Amino acid sequence: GPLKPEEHEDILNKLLDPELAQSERTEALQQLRVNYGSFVSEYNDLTKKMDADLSQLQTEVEEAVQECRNAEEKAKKAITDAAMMAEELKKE
Amino acid sequence: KPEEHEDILNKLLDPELAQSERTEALQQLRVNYGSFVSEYNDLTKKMDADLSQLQTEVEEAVQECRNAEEKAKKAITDAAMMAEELKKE
Amino acid sequence: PLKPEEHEDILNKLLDPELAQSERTEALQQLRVNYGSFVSEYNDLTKKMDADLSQLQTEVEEAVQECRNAEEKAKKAITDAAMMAEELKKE
Amino acid sequence: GPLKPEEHEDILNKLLDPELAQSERTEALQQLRVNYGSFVSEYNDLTKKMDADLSQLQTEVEEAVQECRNAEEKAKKAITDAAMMAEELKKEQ
Repeated sequence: GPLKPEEHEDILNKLLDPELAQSERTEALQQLRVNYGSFVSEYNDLTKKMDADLSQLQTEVEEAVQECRNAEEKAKKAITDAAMMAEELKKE
Repeated sequence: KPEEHEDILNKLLDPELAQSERTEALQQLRVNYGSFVSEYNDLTKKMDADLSQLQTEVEEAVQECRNAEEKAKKAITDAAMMAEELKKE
Repeated sequence: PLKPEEHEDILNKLLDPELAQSERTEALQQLRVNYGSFVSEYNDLTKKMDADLSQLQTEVEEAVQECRNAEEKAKKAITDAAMMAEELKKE
Repeated sequence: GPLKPEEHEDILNKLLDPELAQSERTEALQQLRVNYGSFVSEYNDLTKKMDADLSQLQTEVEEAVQECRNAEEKAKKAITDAAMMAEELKKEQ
């Protein structure tokens, strides 16, 4: 997978030799180009996935929030009906 | 009747009381008592039904709190699920 | 409390003009005790129910407040999740 | 690692030169060495913040769960109180 630090350092070390064969130089540069493009791509795939994850969590917690509003509304109806029952008994 | 009920009982104490005036006094206690027992039974029936309805309506709010728990627990499990999903890659 | 049929027997007993004064006074005292106690039971029943309805309102209002506190904690997680997305945009 | 893929490509194209002076070849590889170490640390901190964010959100939502259970039990006791009131009204009869 992605080049580890020590494995990445070995490539940079052999690229330091000016008399390195061109076939080996292009091969090492290709490894850096493929590894850097794959690592950048993986970084953007996690940034996008986390942003969508945080957005999905906000929508799911909001449905629990709205359910708390239903609890307050129904409980307040029992309060209103209890006061209505009190006024109803004093009318008679 | 509040105070006139004692006036009717005081008038019926007279053994001289005319039978027409005695029957009218006893019938006044007859209609008033039947009206009072009905209002009492209507009261004990109304408050028993009122408290039963309040239990049902407050229970509706209890269930909404349960639904809120279930929605929020789903967000907790989903958040934990998208945590192990990030470590898989 | 005196039942409607049992109350009718006392009224029919008082209808008798030949009834002795000892039983007539005792039958009227039977109606005076029954009525004053019946009115007292009715008023005390109304007073107790009004205190019950007022107490239930207070107890449910406190349950509403806990629902509000639960709502504000859940909304805080939404607000914190939103700033977590903005703080990951520090690129 | 703020090096965009086009900036990284120019360094690779520079290292392709066989006649490249040793000082320029050493400097170019030093840029990649520092940039790669800064990009791995940024990747590790990202995976660290993502796990800590999802853990803190679970904790805050669980705090909201415990209060919903508390509000549930408060209202359930009001139901029992309402039932105990109806039982006490019937006892006095």
